[PDB]
Amino acid sequence: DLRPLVPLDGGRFATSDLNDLYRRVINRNNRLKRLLDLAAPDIIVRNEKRMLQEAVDALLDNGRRGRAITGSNKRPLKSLADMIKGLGKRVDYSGRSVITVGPYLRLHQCGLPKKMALELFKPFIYGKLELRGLATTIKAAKKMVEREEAVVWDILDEVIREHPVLLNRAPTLHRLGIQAFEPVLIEGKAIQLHPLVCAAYNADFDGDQMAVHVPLTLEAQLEARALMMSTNNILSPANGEPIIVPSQDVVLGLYYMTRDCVNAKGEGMVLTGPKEAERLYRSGLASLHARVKVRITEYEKDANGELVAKTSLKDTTVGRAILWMIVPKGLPYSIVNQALGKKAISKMLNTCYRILGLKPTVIFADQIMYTGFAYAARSGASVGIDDMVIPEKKHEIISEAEAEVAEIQEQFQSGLVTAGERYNKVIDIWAAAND
Amino acid sequence: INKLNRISRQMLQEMGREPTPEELAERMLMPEDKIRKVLKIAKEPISMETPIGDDEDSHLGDFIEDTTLELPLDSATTESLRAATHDVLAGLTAREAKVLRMR
Amino acid sequence: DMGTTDPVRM
Amino acid sequence: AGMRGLMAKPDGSIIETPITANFREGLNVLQYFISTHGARKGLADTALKTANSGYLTRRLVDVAQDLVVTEDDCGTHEGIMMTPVIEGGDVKEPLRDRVLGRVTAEDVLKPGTADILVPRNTLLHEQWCDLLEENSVDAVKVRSVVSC
Amino acid sequence: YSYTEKKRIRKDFGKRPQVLDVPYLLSIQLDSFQKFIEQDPEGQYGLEAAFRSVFPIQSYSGNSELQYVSYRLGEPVFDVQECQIRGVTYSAPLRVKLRLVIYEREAPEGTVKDIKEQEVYMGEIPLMTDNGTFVINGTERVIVSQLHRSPGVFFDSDKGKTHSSGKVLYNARIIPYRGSWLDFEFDPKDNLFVRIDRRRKLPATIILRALNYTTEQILDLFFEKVIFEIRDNKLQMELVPERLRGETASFDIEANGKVYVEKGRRITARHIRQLEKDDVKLIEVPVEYIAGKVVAKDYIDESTGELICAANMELSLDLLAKLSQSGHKRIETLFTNDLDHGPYISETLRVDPTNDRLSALVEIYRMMRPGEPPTREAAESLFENLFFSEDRYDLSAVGRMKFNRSLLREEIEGSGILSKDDIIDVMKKLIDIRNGKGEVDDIDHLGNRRIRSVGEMAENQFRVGLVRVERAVKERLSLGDLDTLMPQDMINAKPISAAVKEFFGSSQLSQFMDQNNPLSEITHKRRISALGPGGLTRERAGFEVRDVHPTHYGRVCPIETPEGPNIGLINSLSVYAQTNEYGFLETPYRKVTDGVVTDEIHYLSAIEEGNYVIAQANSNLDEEGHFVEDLVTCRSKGESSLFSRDQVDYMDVSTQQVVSVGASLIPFLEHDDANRALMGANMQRQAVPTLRADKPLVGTGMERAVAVDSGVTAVAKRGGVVQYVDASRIVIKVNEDEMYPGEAGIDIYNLTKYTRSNQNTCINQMPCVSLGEPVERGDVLADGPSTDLGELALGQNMRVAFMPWNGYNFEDSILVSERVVQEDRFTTIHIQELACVSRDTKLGPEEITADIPNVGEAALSKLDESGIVYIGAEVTGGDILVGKVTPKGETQLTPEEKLLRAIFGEKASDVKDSSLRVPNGVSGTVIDVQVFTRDGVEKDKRALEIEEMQLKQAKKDLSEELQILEAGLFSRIRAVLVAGGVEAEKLDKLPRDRWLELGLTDEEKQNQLEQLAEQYDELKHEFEKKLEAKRRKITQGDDLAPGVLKIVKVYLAVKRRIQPGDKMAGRHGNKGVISKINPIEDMPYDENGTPVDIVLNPLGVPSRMNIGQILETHLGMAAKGIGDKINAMLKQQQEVAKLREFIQRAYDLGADVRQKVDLSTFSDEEVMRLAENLRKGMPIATPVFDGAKEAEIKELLKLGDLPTSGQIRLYDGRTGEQFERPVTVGYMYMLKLNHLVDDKMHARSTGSYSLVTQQPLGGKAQFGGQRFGEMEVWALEAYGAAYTLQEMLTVKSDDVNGRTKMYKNIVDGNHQMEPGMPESFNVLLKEIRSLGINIELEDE
Ligand SMILES: [Mg+2]
Ligand SMILES: [Zn+2]
Repeated sequence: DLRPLVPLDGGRFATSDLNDLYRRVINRNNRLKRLLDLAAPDIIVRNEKRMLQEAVDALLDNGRRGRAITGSNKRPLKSLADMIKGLGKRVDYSGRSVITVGPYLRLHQCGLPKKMALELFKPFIYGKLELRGLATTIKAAKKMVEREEAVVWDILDEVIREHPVLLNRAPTLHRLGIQAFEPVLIEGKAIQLHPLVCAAYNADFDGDQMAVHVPLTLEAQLEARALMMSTNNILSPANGEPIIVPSQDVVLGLYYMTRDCVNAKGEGMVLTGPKEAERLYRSGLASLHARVKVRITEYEKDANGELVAKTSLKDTTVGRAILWMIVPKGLPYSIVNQALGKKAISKMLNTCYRILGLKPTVIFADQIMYTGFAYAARSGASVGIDDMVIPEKKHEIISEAEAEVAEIQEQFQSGLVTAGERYNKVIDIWAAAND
Repeated sequence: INKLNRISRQMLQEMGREPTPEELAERMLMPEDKIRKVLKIAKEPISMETPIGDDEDSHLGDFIEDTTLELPLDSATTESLRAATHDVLAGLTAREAKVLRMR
Repeated sequence: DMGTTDPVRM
Repeated sequence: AGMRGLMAKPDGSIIETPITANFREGLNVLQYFISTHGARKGLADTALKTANSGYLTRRLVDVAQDLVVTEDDCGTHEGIMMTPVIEGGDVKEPLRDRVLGRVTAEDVLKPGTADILVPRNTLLHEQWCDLLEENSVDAVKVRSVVSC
Repeated sequence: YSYTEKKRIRKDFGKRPQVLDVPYLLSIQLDSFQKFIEQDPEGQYGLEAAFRSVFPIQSYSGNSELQYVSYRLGEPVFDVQECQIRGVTYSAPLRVKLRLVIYEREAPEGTVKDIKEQEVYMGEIPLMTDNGTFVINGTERVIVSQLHRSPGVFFDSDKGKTHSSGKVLYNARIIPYRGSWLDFEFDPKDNLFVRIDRRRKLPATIILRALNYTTEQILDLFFEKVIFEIRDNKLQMELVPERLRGETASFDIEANGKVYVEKGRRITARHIRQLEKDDVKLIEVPVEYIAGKVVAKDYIDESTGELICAANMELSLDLLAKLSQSGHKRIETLFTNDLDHGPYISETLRVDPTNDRLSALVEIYRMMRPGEPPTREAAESLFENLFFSEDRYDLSAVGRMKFNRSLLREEIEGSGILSKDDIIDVMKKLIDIRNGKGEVDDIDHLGNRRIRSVGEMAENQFRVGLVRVERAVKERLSLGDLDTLMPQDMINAKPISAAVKEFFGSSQLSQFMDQNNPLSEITHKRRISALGPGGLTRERAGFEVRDVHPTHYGRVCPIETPEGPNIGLINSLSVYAQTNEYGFLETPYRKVTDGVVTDEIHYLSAIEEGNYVIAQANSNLDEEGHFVEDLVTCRSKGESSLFSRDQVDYMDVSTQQVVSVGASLIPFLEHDDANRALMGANMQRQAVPTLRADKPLVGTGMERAVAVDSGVTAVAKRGGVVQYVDASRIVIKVNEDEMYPGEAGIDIYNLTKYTRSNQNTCINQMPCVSLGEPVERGDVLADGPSTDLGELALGQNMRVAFMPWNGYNFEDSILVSERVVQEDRFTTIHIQELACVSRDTKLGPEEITADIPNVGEAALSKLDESGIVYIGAEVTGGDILVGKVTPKGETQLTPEEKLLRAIFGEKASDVKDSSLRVPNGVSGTVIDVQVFTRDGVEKDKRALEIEEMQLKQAKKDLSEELQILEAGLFSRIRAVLVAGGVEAEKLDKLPRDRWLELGLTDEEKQNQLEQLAEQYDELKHEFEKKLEAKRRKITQGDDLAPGVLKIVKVYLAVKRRIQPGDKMAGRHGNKGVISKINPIEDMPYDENGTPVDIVLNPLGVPSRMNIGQILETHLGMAAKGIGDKINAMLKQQQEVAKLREFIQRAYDLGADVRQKVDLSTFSDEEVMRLAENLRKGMPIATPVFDGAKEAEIKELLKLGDLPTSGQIRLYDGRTGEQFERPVTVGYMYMLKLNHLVDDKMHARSTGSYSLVTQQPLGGKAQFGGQRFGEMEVWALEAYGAAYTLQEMLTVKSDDVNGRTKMYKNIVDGNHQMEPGMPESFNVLLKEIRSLGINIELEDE
């Protein structure tokens, strides 16, 4: 059965080529027995032993002899060596999708549309439907679950509860190609995701396809919760610094939210805390960056595990005193004070993780993503064609570096310099004018 | 087979178009329904590695599926039916259970 | 692998 | 905004007359035809690095997968010698980002020294590494894999 | 242009006029297949030139010669629509006409006795539908062109990789057109070689040895001579004064008693000039000055009768004393200089182990065949056959012209075989390119590269079929007797119809047509492959044939190419480039004598550019043709320079001829990067048509020819007046002067309604005129799929507004509000096909009965009594379509189930139904049902009803076709005979049948009346004959594959909306997955109240430089501003004068353009059409590389009343806020691609299985599973996981009992697993124990 003769559709057949090879060797053996019993002359039985030798050594390894090729097609046939000399072992409980963004869920719950979630958890649903008391057997369960009554979505939402799945992208490169999640059922046809984690897959959103598997047993579920869920890999295995740096839009929002203009509306007054700073921004009275003295209260744990307090009057903007309402008690005020680009926002997460632990870093990450999106929305930073100002010095500088090259050309035409030195003068002149 | 090859090659060129599988009978006196069988016999089988470039290099030999396994919701069905009739036959007397279990 | 035998002729 | 540099020609050394226009104004026909060759060269170059990295990870995995971290103490003393790297000029990677995380082997001591500063067999996290950076120790001794 | 572009005049920017209009874009395919089959009484492109190269065949003096006279094609027995419905090849018979004559005894040209002829059938040739698409098996196909190296000679430098010291070697190469190659090369030992094709290498002069050239004439032909004369006084020598140039001075020079050069000083041009001054002729040398020189002539002895010194000897003073002891005083020797004349043939003759012709022929015969014993006759036959006969070596006329070009002869017509003045010229040019004069060529210069499209490939396959027939007929002709045979027994029909049909059907170089757009057909019909039989394959390239080489300018487009695995290989043609006589690409130009400038175009090949200077199209001429700038940017040989205002001989035609077809339609291309312009030119070719395509607002202007030529619009053939429009047909009545003398009637167009295309898209047509409106030749009469009013239109324009909104457009996502999916702007229609077969099983055939076991009445409501679904039944996903039951025996039931079946009841006799059903997800509407059947089974009621309806439709169409045409015929007869002979009301009192009896006195229109009468008579005959043929074509059976009974088909017709995952993208380079579909209130309005529909991402512009889309957004906004101003002006009916003045001021617009049109020649009922059609925004246009500026966008912004900077203030819609920092709104165009989320979502829970190894694999219309390779096993072993890895490749995939043993545990309620053993390891033991090795599993 390893070398079958399975019938195709409608009379024609299909076979592996070992049938023709074994038929050749059996034929030539039988013929040599017939010729050796009748006592023929010697040249005939010598040719017989030689061509039987060729047949056996073409059956054991075809490719180091005359390459015995089949009739009716000029492709060379294969034998046992090329069934060991040789990508994938295909898997049940699979699926694939297109991905979208969905920035309203936390960093450990990807979505799942309903239909893949019903075509993947069908044995769990069959078992719990026949165990609850809404059915007689699995035949009645199969009759119930496919015409889609309205009392199977609750059983699906009770077996989804904390059962992990395993997202995965196709050209897997490094160790964070296989993370693990906990699904939230949702309408639609595309797998949702998170806008932070897509800095680690090297995955754009222009139509790249991910894959969902399912772990089945009990040791597998507990292992995929303890060792590889998506909130115990926030330290890249190459270096120290975390791989959850914000990527595209939220860094622009948190760059616009901590700056300092020279004169904005309502600049000069003195507030009484971060809550009244937020309430003076939302009342449409003072704008979002104007230098204004506020007070703060840091919290320090430089003692033997004890949180000591402090208070002062510091000199900041309204934007940083709005951003201060998110940082937990551990960090000092030397973090939210600067211009807050990208290196600073990697360093803020790094020092929070190296001081407090894991769960303040998780909650700090999700809160910083939500504030980044809300103020990138209410800023409205866009580009028009009247923002790329070409200088007022293009014509004169191009005129100077066009006159000097023509001077060097007429110096070469009179035979005072040579070709290589002229060619190394012109490159020098142009590559200075560029800078 | 060789006779139906030779008179097909001799018939194809003078009447013009193609041998229909019933007018090819009447040059002989065959019973008009054996020619389909003797034409279905006369074809050599397909080698199972003529490749098909389906976004990669693959073969005809792995797309050809299986016909003899039974689906697992038949084994689950019979595994339920075993305990079901064992339960419904545990309520009778000894004589009826013995006559049914050996009948 | 570095760093007259055909049965029709004979 | 400015001029877009100097684009190559297929032998490698560059054309003497560069493109003097930018994208907000109009690239005309000759400067566009010089730019398209460099664009096609770059985009065909970034389609072989993938297969080359795949081959390198293939060989470097098949030579080095048999290790498993299997005891809690080997019991030797020697190791390698750490120092801030110098590429003939100002420094490129200082001692703090090189010694961070690996277990010291012998005692670490000052010039006049008076005593031992850090103990013999301790792991170096940020408190001990700040203690190494403040008192300005030159070279630390440390245990490595190839000496195990 | 009478009423097409008098409707919706496209406003045109751009400042340079053009002389040459765009040619017919599909000229290549049509002219090549027009020359493949045509009657021309000579050779040159025909099938004539294929039959005159095998025929005549004469036997081996058997006195029976076969010859050929003529041939003739036939009529196709099916037209294209019925042939595509059925499935057969659109065919044509090819009936050649041979002739057999027999010669007689003892007479070469004796009078023959046997003259005969009989037409022999052979094969087919598939003809060509008139858009350029073959049809082979029900699917439209296109054959792509090819481009490979030219036959003829060229050399090659090949520096670098050999020996790493600068020791280069120039190898010539003679590549012929059919046969075997030929080589010449060098080596670091500097000795010439000779090499027949790729077998093994041999020393050089063996060909001249075996080809009857001895040593005397070869050393005569290569080198020169100089005279040594020992005239009985001490070694005199007559000397040529240039020979000293390169001669280091080695003796003292004096003659005629005049000293010239002292010894030790190299002789300079002064003393060479003195030698040419006084003509000094006789110089004395030292006696051993022939110490390295060799004499030329054979030298015999004086009286003794021996040999002293022949040619090619090491001439020394001992042999010189043997020489001049007899009286040899005139000696001729060779000339030698190491930098002028290298004698490499001398040393390779010194290492030559052959000396004569027979030994060289045995050497060649032993070389090119291994292990063989030689014979003189066989070696002579082989060497005189392989290089000179006209059946195994055919260097064609193209190679002849190139061979005469690259060796500086003059004549261009010659022989097809190479004689003995070509091998010596190749060796002469090789020696000269080694010594310095004349240098090397290269490849991909496009003067060494050609194009052969269809005709040459079909001719070559027809030739191979011809020689396979002719070998057999020559071998059978030998035993042929006098006359009992006719020439239709010996020549069969199978190999030709195997060869040409397999070549059109399944080769590498004939692929399916991407037919889902007007654009993608016309860019797939003209491509340039470089793969396939005869060129480099997919991995032999290297980065010197993939790259742009700058004679690619204007003949092959640079900025468009498929990307990924084979880049730089499948580039496409320019817009104006043509094909020359031989097959080299060639572009147009304009002749400038400086004249003023001349206006005659002049075509120009690949190499004739390389000696001229050529000016630039982007350089202004001023006022009837003078140049104005005193230095104009030009090019001479690939280099751009600055020349004078004279001496430039050629100027470029117009500024479009660098780009492709599908890449000259991206507007504002002059700003984008080449990378994203490449992505745009690859992403316009995948745009699925929508329900009602509109127009592009900022187009290009090269759109009209692209919509007209790739024929999907029924273009009018004779202009006139429309009679009767309908949803299906169109009747157009011709005028008087464009009419034939008879047969006038009316023209008639039938239109293709709903049909599937090749990619499951939906193609229909609609008429675009009204009753009583004139047309002209070249107008449109039918819009296509994605066509509107003659122009090409793919997507729908809608209001983008760049602002990053709440994170829902994070990386590249878009955000479409619900106004789009409510107003149905992107709704598309698909047409699926579902078949089901009815085979012949062993235990009994299968029926189509509509009574199935194991179902009730819930599914069988939508079935009729015969068993196939209705027309109209809107079926969901999972209902019955065609009931099909199969018989089955050998039941073999069980225990306790048979105990159960001994109580209630039982069924039998018709088991598992393989009746097809609609695959899951579809929600169709079954529009058509077709039933084929095999001849010899009495069909049921549904087939008979289908046949009756088709018969009624055919009779109806032919009756109305002869009912409306004779109406115009009778109106023509009456309107003719009333002129000159009018009767008052005698027209309408006697009937039409007794109307044609009233004749006339002798006039031309009397003969016209008689001609029209006989035309009506012959139409009356042909109607009945055509209906007889039509019913015979309908009522018969069909042919089928062996083992079927009847196929029943259905055509579903889905309608698809736009859901989170349909990939949308603009034109020039910004893809996006659509992300969330918002309600209408939440979108950010502006101050007037209009919402805005799509919110892109403004972080994608300064990273990948495509600055063009911001500027396109501004200009589109200005066009819609002018549109809504004219809409507010027309909403109250005021006048026509305000519209006249306002539209004239809209069309004038400042700077000097070429678009002065309004205000005089237009009527009053034309402005009310043009202002009816411009309320949705005035179109703008832009030539590509000469586009708009900034001031013109500012002007057309100010002609409305909008803010001029471009950016408006834009409120929010959730909180009533104002956005600070105002943002950019506008109007860009958007396609809708086909990578749909209902074509990629997939799942699998438990399905089918394979056979040889039991992996999962779905083949019952269920998905498989995503394969688990080895990079994911490393990325899962890198963790601590091993339970999940053991589970994912031992239980879920490849175990035979373990997976059922686990499925029962899951369905009962105890999660666990058992390991087992995998099937790949359990099959590797048998496939390794079937060798002689042993392998076991020993210990406990
Ligand atoms: Mg991508
Ligand atoms: Zn150790």
